[PDB]
Amino acid sequence: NAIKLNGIENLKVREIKGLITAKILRAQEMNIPISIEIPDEVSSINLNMIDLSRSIGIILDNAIEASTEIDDPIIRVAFIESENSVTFIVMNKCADDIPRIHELFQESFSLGLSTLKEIADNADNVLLDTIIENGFFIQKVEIINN
Amino acid sequence: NAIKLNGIENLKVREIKGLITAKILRAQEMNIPISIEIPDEVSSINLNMIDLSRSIGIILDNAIEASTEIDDPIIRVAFIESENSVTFIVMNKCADDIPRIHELFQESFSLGLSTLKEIADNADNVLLDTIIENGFFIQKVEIINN
Repeated sequence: NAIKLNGIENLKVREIKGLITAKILRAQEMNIPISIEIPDEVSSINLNMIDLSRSIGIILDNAIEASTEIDDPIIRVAFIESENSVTFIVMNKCADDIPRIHELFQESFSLGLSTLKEIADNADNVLLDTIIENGFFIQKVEIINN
Repeated sequence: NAIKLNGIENLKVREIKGLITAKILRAQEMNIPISIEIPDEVSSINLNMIDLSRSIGIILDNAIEASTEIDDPIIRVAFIESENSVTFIVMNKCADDIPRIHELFQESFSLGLSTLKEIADNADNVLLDTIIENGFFIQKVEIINN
């Protein structure tokens, strides 16, 4: 195993805990090191449980799937509290394997990234970003409080 | 879609709700009808969140995977409250496709059924059963209160 715990107790949205636990253990089943970083307390997220669960599941599954052909994989998972939002961020090491990320897009839009996009498009408080940066694939959902 | 809701509001263990929701929607993504039956209120289960989440995830994934080659699939999911226990039951239609169930066992023991067995073996209040009956594969975890 390799699981780094960095504020797990700060996640106080109970309904997604089992989901996150299950995905983290799946990552481990497949020998992918995983980091969970929650710097501040997160006691509510302004997105309904259905879309929040689905988005978290898809994003973590994307990161796991994208990490299986990688030599020295790692997944970082974060929930970041801002003044007016909560951001869920997952990064996986893709190194130079851009084709793997392209494959993700190909499959989803030829129900992973497409479901995710549909949730974000239908919710005015939800911003979705996808970024390749410094050898990591980054999936980011910011969920605005107002 | 096809999701039959039969006591969803009776599940009051919040920590596994997102997990169950995510798996149900995955089943739907793959065009598998799903029934959720919770006849009585379930406000606690005497198994820690880690093993409970993992077991639910594995069992639902098993049922989904075992349903993909089936002509007219269906998954039934139940939480049953007894005097001294809670039973989590998942049934999927396997019809005559016993080889598919055999494949499940082959793969797990050559981390699905094996992880599940390990959880049950290590917990004296946890009983695991696996049954092929009337064209359904039935996975059953009874979790004793005492």
